[PDB]
Amino acid sequence: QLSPTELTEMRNDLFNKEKARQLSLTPRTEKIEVKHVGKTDPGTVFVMNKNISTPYSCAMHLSEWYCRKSILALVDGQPWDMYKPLTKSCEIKFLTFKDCDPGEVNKAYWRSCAMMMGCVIERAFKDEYMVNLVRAPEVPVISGAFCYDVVLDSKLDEWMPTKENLRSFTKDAHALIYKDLPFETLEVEAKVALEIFQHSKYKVDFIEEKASQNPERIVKLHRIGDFIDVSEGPLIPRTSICFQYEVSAVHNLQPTQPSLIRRFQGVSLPVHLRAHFTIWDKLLERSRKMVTED
Amino acid sequence: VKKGFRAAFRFQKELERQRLLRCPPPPVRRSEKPNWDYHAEIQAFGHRLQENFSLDLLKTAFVNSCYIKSEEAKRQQLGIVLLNLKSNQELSEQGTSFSQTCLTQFLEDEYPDMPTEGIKNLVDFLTGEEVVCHVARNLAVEQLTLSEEFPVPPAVLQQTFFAVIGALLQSSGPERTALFIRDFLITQMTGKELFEMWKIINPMGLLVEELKKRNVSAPESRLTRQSGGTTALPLYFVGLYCDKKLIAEGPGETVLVAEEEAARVALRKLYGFTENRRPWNYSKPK
Amino acid sequence: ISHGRVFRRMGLGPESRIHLLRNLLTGLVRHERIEAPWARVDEMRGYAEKLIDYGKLGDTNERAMRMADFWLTEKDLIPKLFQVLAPRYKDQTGGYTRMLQIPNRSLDRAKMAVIEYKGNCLPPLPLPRRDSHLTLLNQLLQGLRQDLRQSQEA
Amino acid sequence: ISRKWEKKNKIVYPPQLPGEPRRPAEIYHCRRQIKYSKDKMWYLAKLIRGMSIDQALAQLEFNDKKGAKIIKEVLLEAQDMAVRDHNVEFRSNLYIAESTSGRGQCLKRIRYHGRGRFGIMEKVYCHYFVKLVEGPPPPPEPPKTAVAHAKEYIQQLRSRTIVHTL
Amino acid sequence: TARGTPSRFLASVLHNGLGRYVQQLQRLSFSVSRDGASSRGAREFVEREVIDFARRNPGVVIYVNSRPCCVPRVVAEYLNGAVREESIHCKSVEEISTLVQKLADQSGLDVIRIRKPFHTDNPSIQGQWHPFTNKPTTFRGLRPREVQDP
Amino acid sequence: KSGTWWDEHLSEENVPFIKQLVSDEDKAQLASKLCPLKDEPWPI
Amino acid sequence: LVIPPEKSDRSIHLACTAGIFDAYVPPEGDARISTERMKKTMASQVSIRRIKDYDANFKIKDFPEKAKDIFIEAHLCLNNSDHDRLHTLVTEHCFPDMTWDIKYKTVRWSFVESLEPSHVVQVRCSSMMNQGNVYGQITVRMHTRQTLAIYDRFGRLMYGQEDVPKDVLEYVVFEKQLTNPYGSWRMHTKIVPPWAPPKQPILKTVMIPGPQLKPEEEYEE
Amino acid sequence: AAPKNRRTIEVNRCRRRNPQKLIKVKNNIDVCPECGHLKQKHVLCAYCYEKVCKETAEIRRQIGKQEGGPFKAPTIETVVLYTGETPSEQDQGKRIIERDRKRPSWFTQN
Ligand SMILES: [Mg+2]
Ligand SMILES: [Mg+2]
Ligand SMILES: [Mg+2]
Ligand SMILES: [Zn+2]
Repeated sequence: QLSPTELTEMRNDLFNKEKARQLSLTPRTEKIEVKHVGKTDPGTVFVMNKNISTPYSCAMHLSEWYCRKSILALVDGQPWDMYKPLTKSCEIKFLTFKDCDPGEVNKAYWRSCAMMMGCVIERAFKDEYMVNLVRAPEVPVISGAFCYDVVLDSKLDEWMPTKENLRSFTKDAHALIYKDLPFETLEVEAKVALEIFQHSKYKVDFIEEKASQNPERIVKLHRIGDFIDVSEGPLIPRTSICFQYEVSAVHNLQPTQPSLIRRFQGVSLPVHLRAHFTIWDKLLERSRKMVTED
Repeated sequence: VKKGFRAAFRFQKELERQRLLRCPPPPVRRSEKPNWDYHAEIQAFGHRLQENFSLDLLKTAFVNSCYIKSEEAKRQQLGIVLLNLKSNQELSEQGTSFSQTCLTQFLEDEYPDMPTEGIKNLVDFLTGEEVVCHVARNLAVEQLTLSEEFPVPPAVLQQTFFAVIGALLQSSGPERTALFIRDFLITQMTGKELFEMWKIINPMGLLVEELKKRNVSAPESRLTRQSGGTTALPLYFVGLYCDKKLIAEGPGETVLVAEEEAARVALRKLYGFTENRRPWNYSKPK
Repeated sequence: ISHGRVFRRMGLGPESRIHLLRNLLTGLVRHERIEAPWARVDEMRGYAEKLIDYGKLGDTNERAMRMADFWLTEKDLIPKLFQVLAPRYKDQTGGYTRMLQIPNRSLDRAKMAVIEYKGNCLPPLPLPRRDSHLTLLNQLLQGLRQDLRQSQEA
Repeated sequence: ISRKWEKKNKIVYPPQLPGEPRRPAEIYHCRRQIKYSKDKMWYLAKLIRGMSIDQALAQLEFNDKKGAKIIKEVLLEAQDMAVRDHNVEFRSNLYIAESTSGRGQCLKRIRYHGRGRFGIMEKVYCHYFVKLVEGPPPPPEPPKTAVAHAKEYIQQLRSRTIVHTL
Repeated sequence: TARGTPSRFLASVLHNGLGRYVQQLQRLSFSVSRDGASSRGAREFVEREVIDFARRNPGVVIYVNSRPCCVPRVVAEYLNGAVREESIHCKSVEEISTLVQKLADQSGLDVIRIRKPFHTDNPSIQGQWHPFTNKPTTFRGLRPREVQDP
Repeated sequence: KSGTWWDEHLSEENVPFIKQLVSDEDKAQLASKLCPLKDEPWPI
Repeated sequence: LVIPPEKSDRSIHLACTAGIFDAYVPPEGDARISTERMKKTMASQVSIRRIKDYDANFKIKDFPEKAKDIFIEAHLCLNNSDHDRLHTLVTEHCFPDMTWDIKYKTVRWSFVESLEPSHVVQVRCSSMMNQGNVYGQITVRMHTRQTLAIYDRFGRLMYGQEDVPKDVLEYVVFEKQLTNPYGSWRMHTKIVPPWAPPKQPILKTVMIPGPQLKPEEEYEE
Repeated sequence: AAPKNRRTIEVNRCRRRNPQKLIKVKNNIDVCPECGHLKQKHVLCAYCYEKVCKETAEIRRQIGKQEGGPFKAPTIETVVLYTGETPSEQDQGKRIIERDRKRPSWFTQN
């Protein structure tokens, strides 16, 4: 089959092929009227470009403070990525970490760090061993950590990562943070998604599950750098939002008879909500405990 | 307001000079500038080089293909055949082919031990755009060159220079033209080193192959000199020994670099391109 | 060597310092919210807290009435102290006033503060509020707190 | 007097070729005859030099100097001028490229001293100049590292020749 | 002074004189006045000297333009591209001839300070000196106070 | 880039909890060293 | 600046009117084609006769060709900013409209084809001797393909495309000073029908700010 | 004492442009969540404080009208009411100040 280096190249070309395909559907530069319904600067109307302008571009019209503070956008009462192009006239609201009820933002950050960890895991092991990403479980933030289900090669059945191995994952994740790669989002049909992830059995089942729920059978694809994954919802704009990041521990899920599923875990905090050294150690201890989704 | 005119006039010229420095005019062809006679300059071109050029051939050498097409376009725009002007493509091909053969003959006789790979790169270097254009600009070839775009592109100028040689080849012959190539292209290797002109990769690998052709055992690299090994400014002299006999030695800041330098020194001695080699004989042939 | 000195040096002297604080204190009682330079408000804040304590002694106390007579230059505020402010803080043992820093004064760029008696009828000051318990950092700590209590019971 | 700064917004560049890169929008604005000292205005102009348009306003708003309000007012009317007149899409996509103060025309007044002597005081005036360039602010120059110092030193040692000889 | 002026190393144009000698002077442009009193020597040079000078320098194109001018000048252009303008204002015929001949003999390089009165691309034949040139070698290349086979 | 302190982002409920948490840990750590001779002391 | 100094014999000489004497409302659905009619024609004929009085050698049929040449040359002056020639082609009411918004911008306008021949839709004249001057306005219907490409002060594309012509249907109003012996027919203004399709959208995005509320004020729906 | 020599601009630039004499960039600036205007972390928002002061000034003017002169401080508590509001059970026996405007959203009735 395809080598891991070639596998990413095929996915990126297919991902870019669909992205440019959707761009051509836009007739010239059609204008849309985006009304700001937030508490601050009420009544502001943005005359943006359909399928081209993003909520971040709307924030650039207001000030730099909106660009830095806004993590997620609320379009017609629905979560919206900051870099997801707007498709119609709508009402926009900007959400931050320090809102009264930042429930959607917390889900987006947790869904974003899980993807970042998933990128680290795939490129961490040597080419001799096979790594298959299963999914990113939707665990609550109050659980103390975000988790990612990973199935490794059969050779790594009796092997558990050491403390130095866990620190190796943390350094790789911090390199991803340093790169400051924006989260590129793209909503595609189920058929396109299956072709991209045709080499992985777990993703195909995951994509089919997402497509079945939606009447139009459309799934959301997110990419940072060269890593493409299927996400349950909107993500943070850029990887630079994360400030403290660390992979806590790895646990083997049960039963192991059909297949050995390993659950990587970690805890992260953004720049806006960075904690003290003493407090950060306390959160690390809780993140190492196994988390069970309910 | 002081009386006078000379002081005000003198200051105006100073202001004009400063304005030119602040906003330099774009360069223009010497032909467009005043005091230019193309026919007079063509004749002086041959006399400076002490060559009996043919005026009919020499003028066609400076006529480029782009200039002819641009001239035809201008006539169509103005709605104005008399433009049956021959380009320099034929002369350039003759000049380029002769120059490569002439340079190959000179280098083969001067360095019989140099392989065909080394000779070809030296000929390509001498006929390269960087060397040819440098000679062409300083021989007033660029001023006489008729081109659509100014300054003349290096690709176009190189073609013009070889057209001049081609015109000289028909005017005087191969014997006279060889001296012209010797006096202006061979001279370009005066201070240049062998590997500064012939760029190579992994000289040690090439050295081993050369010794096999000469039935010589593989060289052995050893440290002959060493200074400041544990410091930030080391010195190493790596010597290459064949049958426990020194063939070359080279300095370097690291053992790997010094060993690579020694391979280059060995290649120079084998190929005859030593720094203290016999200088080129520019004297008149007997 | 101002080691252990707890009283600021303001006004034209010691007596002028008391009169300056008394005018601020008298203005504070009448309007229940005044603004002044930060140092003077901080110096006056201690006296405002102790003035309410004298009000809790009752108007029948001669010493309390004498203290209220001196510090309230407008005699209509003396009934207000013993019948409005003092009954207001009957169930409070302290913290009668809140002091907050406002932007600097426009004229001399002086550090300005606003001091008010808690429970006044005026519109509330924009008090600083801590981050909501639903933030990402607070949710993680809440989960940690729940884990410890569960382990303690077990 | 000279008013060359106001004339720098009247330069019309030729249209760009389709392959040419986007040219950042340059906006020149200034305020003449400010009742302030150019020496005191220099520190405020130096403070916001290189900052973004929004960060410069934030720093000036909470600065106790009198010229901070004056400079902030100049930036506010320059920021609006960029979008309204100079075809800038996002009003926040600007940074302070140039910002400096210059001496203006001043008036001389007499100050009376003792013993019948006097000194001449000047009513100082200053000009504030600002240049706005469209785009994110340029990143600050990283500090010189030990690798850069060592590389530069070795290059110095490798460039020295035998002097006063052949 | 030397510090306040630029400097260069001694050099030639296209290694002139190595294979053959090429006259670096390429063009001379004279500007004489028909009636100008300061151009009297310039007119004398044109009448009898420039014609013979052109015979001796077939490779130099000389342009003589007679136009009204207060200060006659001669412009010398060289193969390397340098342009030098010299005034012949109120100069005798002999002084002009010396100046014109001086321009023909120059290579066209900048007339500034030359650091070394010599130039060589091969300064060494036997090998440039290095600290180990006169240092003998020791058996097995042992450094001072070094023990072999410990 | 802005500076921060330990209880800047803590909520009203968390501040008493964090103070109690760190204070209890400090007392536990100090109480754990009360028997130096039972924790492999160096030779006397 | 509104009024010159009072009690002066010299008065400002205007070379054109400020507006349209009687606005011509085009019929709805006229673009799809690409009793009252007689009354409008009769009114137009009366104004034509008065025009022919001052200029006997005047023909209505030749005007649309003449109007087309004036329209093309007037807009071509904007490409090279030839304001000297533009004044001879447009009136003083039309000159500020054409040139005020393009002073620091580069305009590349071209004429491609004429889809339909120009038709004169209305010829009318002002009231006789308003101030000793009589003006005549002619409205010409033009349906031609044009190419526009406006660049901003920095040479960046701002509006339109340089190689894609589009259909334009506009009603150009011309005006001439009949009393002036040296007067000539010049463009006066344009009529924009209410039913005209909206123009092509601009390239950049624009933010429309909301009301700026004082602290005492509050936002209302 | 008088200067012995004139200090050069090179010497003066070093003193004037020293980092100790340069303005320090502030890092405690944040956006006020209520109005979106800037504020310092330890300082009340200027826009919001002005909003409260504007309403406070109107209330105090209405207080003076009821008092109708100096030395008229009441011996009972005060309650501010707006249009469409009536006194509550806990507001009985307290001085009532009426404002001819709708109650502000940020001014919660107690
Ligand atoms: Mg003290
Ligand atoms: Mg004092
Ligand atoms: Mg003075
Ligand atoms: Zn606020």
